[PDB]
Amino acid sequence: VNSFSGYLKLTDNVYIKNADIVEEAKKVKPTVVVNAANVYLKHGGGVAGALNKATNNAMQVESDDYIATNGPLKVGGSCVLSGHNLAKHCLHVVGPNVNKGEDIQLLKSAYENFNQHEVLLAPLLSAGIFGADPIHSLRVCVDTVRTNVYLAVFDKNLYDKLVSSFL
Ligand SMILES: O=C(NCc1c(C(=O)O)[nH]c2ccccc12)c1ccc2[nH]c(O)nc2c1
Repeated sequence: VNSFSGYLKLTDNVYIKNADIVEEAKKVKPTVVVNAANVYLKHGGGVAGALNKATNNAMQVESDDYIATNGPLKVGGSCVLSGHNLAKHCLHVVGPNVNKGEDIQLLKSAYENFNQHEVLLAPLLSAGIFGADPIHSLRVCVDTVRTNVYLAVFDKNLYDKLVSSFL
């Protein structure tokens, strides 16, 4: 038993809700919140900009030190950093950005990072300003992640479409 509430169950291990991931994280304080990161951990917009803003820019400060030490992530890769006031940990995961021409097949590799964590609160990778089809992202999620994932979908219209079209 965990503290996630109001989720619709899609499969044995995948759950979904129309919610702002920032507010969901603030209330649940999950062990892991996933950020929709880029390889530079520059948290300007989308989910990343919103999560970072909620940490009063502490996420960005920590991220800049990480990059200065380690260099950029790989597309499809991840790193574990602090969750600040939102979670114990933040798993920064880089899905391919279609608006940069990155290979969509890397979306499966991105979701594989979730399997290193028993339970996660996460957005749909490569959705929103990353330009991929969210219906496809949900399918890859369900077919790749084996650990327990609670997906927060900000837009109510998209949430309804994702549920109604789910196979
Ligand atoms: O951009 C937001 N969601 C779109 C999105 C999702 C998703 O929703 O599944 N996944 C992504 C991955 C990369 C880029 C964008 C997205 C968002 C989230 C919380 C907010 N809170 C607030 O005040 N504004 C917000 C905007």
